[PDB]
Amino acid sequence: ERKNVLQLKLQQRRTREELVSQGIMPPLKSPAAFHEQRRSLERARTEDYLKR
Amino acid sequence: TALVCDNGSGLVKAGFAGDDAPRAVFPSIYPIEHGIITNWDDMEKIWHHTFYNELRVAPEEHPTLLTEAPLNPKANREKMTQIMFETFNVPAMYVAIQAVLSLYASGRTTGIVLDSGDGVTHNVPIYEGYALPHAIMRLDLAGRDLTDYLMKILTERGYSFVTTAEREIVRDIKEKLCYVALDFENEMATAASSSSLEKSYELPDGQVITIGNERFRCPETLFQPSFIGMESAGIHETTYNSIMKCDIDIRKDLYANNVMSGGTTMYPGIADRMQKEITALAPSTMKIKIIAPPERKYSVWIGGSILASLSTFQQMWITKQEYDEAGPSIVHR
Amino acid sequence: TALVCDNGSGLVKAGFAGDDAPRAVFPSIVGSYVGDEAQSKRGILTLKYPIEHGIITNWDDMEKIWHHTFYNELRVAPEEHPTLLTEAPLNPKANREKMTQIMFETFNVPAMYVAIQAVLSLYASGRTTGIVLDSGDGVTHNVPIYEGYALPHAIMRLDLAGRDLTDYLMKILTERGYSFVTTAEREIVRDIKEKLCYVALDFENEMATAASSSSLEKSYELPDGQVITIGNERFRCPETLFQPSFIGMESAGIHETTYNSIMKCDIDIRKDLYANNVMSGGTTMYPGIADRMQKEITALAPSTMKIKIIAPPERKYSVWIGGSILASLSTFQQMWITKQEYDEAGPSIVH
Amino acid sequence: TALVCDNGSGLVKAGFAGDDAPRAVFPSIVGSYVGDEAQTLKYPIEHGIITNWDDMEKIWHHTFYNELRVAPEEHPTLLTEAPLNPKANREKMTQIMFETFNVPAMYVAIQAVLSLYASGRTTGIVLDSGDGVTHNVPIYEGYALPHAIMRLDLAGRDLTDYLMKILTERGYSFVTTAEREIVRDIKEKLCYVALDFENEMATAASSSSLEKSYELPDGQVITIGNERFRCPETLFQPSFIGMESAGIHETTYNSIMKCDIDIRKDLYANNVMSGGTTMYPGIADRMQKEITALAPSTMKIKIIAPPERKYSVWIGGSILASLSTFQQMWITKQEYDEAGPSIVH
Ligand SMILES: Nc1ncnc2c1ncn2[C@@H]1O[C@H](COP(=O)(O)OP(=O)(O)OP(=O)(O)O)[C@@H](O)[C@H]1O
Ligand SMILES: Nc1ncnc2c1ncn2[C@@H]1O[C@H](COP(=O)(O)OP(=O)(O)OP(=O)(O)O)[C@@H](O)[C@H]1O
Ligand SMILES: Nc1ncnc2c1ncn2[C@@H]1O[C@H](COP(=O)(O)OP(=O)(O)OP(=O)(O)O)[C@@H](O)[C@H]1O
Ligand SMILES: C/C1=C/C(=O)O[C@@H]2C[C@@H](CC[C@H](C)/C=C\CC1)O[C@@](O)([C@@H]1CSC(=O)N1)C2
Ligand SMILES: C/C1=C/C(=O)O[C@@H]2C[C@@H](CC[C@H](C)/C=C\CC1)O[C@@](O)([C@@H]1CSC(=O)N1)C2
Ligand SMILES: C/C1=C/C(=O)O[C@@H]2C[C@@H](CC[C@H](C)/C=C\CC1)O[C@@](O)([C@@H]1CSC(=O)N1)C2
Ligand SMILES: [Mg+2]
Ligand SMILES: [Mg+2]
Ligand SMILES: [Mg+2]
Repeated sequence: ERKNVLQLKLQQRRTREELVSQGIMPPLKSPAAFHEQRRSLERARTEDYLKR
Repeated sequence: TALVCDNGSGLVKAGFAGDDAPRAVFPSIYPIEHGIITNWDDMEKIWHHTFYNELRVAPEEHPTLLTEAPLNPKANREKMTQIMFETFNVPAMYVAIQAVLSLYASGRTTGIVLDSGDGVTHNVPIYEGYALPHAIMRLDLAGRDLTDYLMKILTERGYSFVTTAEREIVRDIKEKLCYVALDFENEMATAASSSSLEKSYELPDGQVITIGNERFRCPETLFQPSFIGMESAGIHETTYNSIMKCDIDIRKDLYANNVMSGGTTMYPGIADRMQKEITALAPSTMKIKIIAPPERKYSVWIGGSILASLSTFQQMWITKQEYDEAGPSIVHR
Repeated sequence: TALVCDNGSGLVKAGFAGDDAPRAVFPSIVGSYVGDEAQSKRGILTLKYPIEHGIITNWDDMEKIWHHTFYNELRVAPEEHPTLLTEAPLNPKANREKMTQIMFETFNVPAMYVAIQAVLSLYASGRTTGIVLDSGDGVTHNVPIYEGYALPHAIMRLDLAGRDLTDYLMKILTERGYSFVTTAEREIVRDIKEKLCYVALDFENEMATAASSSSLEKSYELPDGQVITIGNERFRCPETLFQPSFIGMESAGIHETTYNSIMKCDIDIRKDLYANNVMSGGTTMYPGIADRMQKEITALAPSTMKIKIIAPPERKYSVWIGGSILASLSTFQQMWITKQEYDEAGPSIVH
Repeated sequence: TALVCDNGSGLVKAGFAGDDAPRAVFPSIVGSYVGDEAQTLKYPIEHGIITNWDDMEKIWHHTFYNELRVAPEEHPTLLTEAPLNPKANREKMTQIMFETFNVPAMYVAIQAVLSLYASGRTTGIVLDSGDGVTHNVPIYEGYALPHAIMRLDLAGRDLTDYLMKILTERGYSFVTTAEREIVRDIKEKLCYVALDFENEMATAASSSSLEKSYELPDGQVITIGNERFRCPETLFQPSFIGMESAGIHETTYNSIMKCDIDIRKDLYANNVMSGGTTMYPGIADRMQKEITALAPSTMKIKIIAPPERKYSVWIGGSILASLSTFQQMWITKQEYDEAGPSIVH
């Protein structure tokens, strides 16, 4: 029953790789949690750059 | 037939892939704290009990799916897989994230889950079956906490409740008489104006206590953690923030699919409260749907059951052969 | 706090300098009613797009959209916030003058700045040099940039983008047997596109595979329950980006235009460009596009040249983010056109 | 995939760049047997510095081959190091990595810094306090300000010892090495920092609310009271164990006050705590109270203590090593071949 619907969906679904490429998931070997913080570094560095 | 084992901080839910509800549900006694296994010996014990005492099966004859918490360390699951294969010589096994299975039980593969049990609460946004780890929100306020709070403020009313057994009694009182107010201040006012909100509970020693505003002050913590001295935000705010950390394009998909799961979501009214608050926080053109199936205290387990029965799932099992070749690590892939 | 407004052909991205993702993102349409307000009341509303191919072409409806932005979505008093707007490469000076005017006179903003989209994209990646492929809903640009300045002569406009790929999808989907022609049907198809389309590493090989099995086939549920099946269409659609002829365009593909763009730049800086391809915008979100562009540019570029295609996950919003970053830089605060400056000099001062 | 190795005085945290947690965490000891396998004991790392290169070679070997199950020649490896680590020491680290383990590439990073990174910052002051050493390390746009660093040889192991002593004073014998491990357990499970020490002592005199019970392995069950907080209070009052030094609050403050005044605000608003010895309940608040009492009254004080923090250094490493943009920082085997150890600097 419910199981049948869930199955349907589960079959027609994207690979994490895809989702990353579409920007819904984080990478792709880069601490998924702690992504917030990675992105935060990234942004920092780039800032320090631009002010310099 | 496969086994399904939802290893919680307070209750173990064990059963057979297929069934609508777990065959066995028993106290997790605490080897599990805040959703994480922290005593592998006592855990081995609990598992043994599960297989041999409650389920009456030979673990080597059944593929087994275990659940785990969001943010569970890979080392953790590796230890799980090992214990499963080496200590219990299971034929095959799979580990799944609780919130996810909850979502599955509702027939969805996308949406945000509020999973709140005895020892921990999580907001876990999920897209096409995958959790967005960066958007997960842990919150160390759950069932047990609300019980403790109830002991305290009940005492403040004049009733002594402090011993462990007294704690169990209070937990009963909680489950049977507590509820979430649509509006906390209004409810407090009503509670001041009459005795309509007052209810009675009989203790085992015959004596009969009366509980009033406590009935809803209690669960109110879930929305106002400050009540127990937590600097954190409430479940509504965390849901919201979690959504707001997700790729904006999928946020609508999230808002329209709030799935609530776990014992601590069983309070009458919580659903509506969450609807009111999220509505107040979310854009005014967004559709908000809060899904709270009556079955939900067991929805995680049910999710498992369903997942495990899907023919198409049988290709996902880590087999004893696969383990033999690759070692614990193989669970991660 | 400053405002950042990326006024696109399909979506407005608005927010506050300093935030890493725009607070508000809504359709660039005015039915009067704006945005999702207009989306809901579809039956009673007639939809218009004030922005076409990256250029503002209806100043009244634009004034409307801006108003909506300030007052409805952002909930701010425009006179209390410096505001940075974006604009397209090759935007006429008269255009920006009209923008500045509307900003100062209609919204009495304290200060404002106008920046080129592609550039901001580049900035968000922490670079000030490289070539950008910016491809949104209504237009695509190759914009080479050196030390923060666009090389206008080397820019390449291409009137093939998101909306086009959606239309193409409606067509070939129909050819498969599924009717999709109405406006609403078009929105559904756009969903399908975003969720199921991708770029093949090799178009012919992919077509062959699509002929040999059903591995490439995927299913999509329509709102009316019915469930359609889409196959090779999944990758032919965005292939258009590389083979415009598919929709009857005589132009070259995004790879060829990138290349040509580079080849119009002062040869000495070309290496700097090749090693810094930045992709930005919703139409670059197809899985595989990055790799495809790497393969093709490699095939076109000298064999001793290093090719790097940068496609940050954040990219659908990288223009906006670039804005945010730029606007937060202390050192930038001296670039704002102030209301005083406007009062003395008039619109022209923006240039 | 790259390796990340946080080589501590008490625990090795090893894993793969790309993960949220370290895959392996084991005692930094050699008994020959390494790590948990080995449980006569030797600690190759003292006060954050490698002081026995042979046993260190051992522990590294164990890490690669036993705990991680990898071929070191197939993985770039990032190692951590302490603030104030001698040129010479990192020289030998590098040499051992390339020659003894033929790694493809390697990088060495300062622990406090990585802590900071894990919190999404590139500026702020870190209090990193592990098992054998504590540091205040101010960091401005990614660079440690070496002159403002403060070393303090008071840490986890110390607080454990102190606990053995004052526990004995209460009547319980605890002196053997094993007894020391037991006491360490008690510490982690029952100790905490008082918001204010005198008030807490008074309360501890007035009742048994602060008293807690702990079961030993031999069944016997001991009771610990004011000791629960007397122990960690050492971090703020080193005199308790006969140290003439200042407390972690005072050292944080002084550190800041040695920094270019203009950046001080940036520091005050970004105190990041990291390491096992910062895990005491209440420490954060305590540090907030004290720094507030020391700092200008117009300054904003924020003490950041992520739950993840016992592992934040390692996590910092992970994050750093995963950054595409970082891949250009690795010392390669080629680079080493041309330039020699020195190239690490
Ligand atoms: N009807 C109810 N109303 C309120 N609370 C309830 C109700 N029923 C159960 N609970 C509470 O639910 C909590 C436990 O449920 P649950 O089984 O989901 O915990 P768990 O999943 O094992 O723990 P965890 O989710 O942290 O791993 C208990 O605290 C219990 O008191
Ligand atoms: N995952 C996806 N796959 C395919 N297309 C996508 C995807 N996500 C977004 N798009 C498309 O991107 C387009 C919008 O991009 P974006 O909103 O950044 O540009 P814009 O600024 O509004 O338009 P323009 O750059 O032309 O002025 C839409 O057509 C949208 O359908
Ligand atoms: N919850 C806790 N409360 C108090 N101390 C703790 C707690 N958990 C761990 N510790 C202590 O942390 C210390 C070790 O932690 P840590 O892993 O940070 O050491 P280390 O980093 O390897 O040493 P070092 O940083 O000095 O090089 C031990 O002394 C241990 O007892
Ligand atoms: C009936 C029942 C309810 C329950 O969930 O209890 C589980 C398990 C229990 C373990 C001790 C208890 C005496 C054993 C079994 C109780 C099982 O602790 C809990 O009650 C904890 C302690 S207080 C609280 O609210 N939750 C959770
Ligand atoms: C969900 C969404 C996507 C989008 O970018 O849509 C933007 C704006 C939108 C306005 C019409 C639509 C009914 C209103 C809002 C849809 C916005 O039209 C578009 O979808 C058009 C239709 S097909 C296409 O790719 N662009 C572009
Ligand atoms: C549980 C645990 C904690 C720890 O960090 O231990 C690390 C390393 C360990 C090495 C010897 C010990 C007997 C072996 C394993 C204990 C590891 O000793 C320590 O506990 C030392 C000794 S007492 C103390 O506080 N730190 C530090
Ligand atoms: Mg649970
Ligand atoms: Mg755009
Ligand atoms: Mg350390």
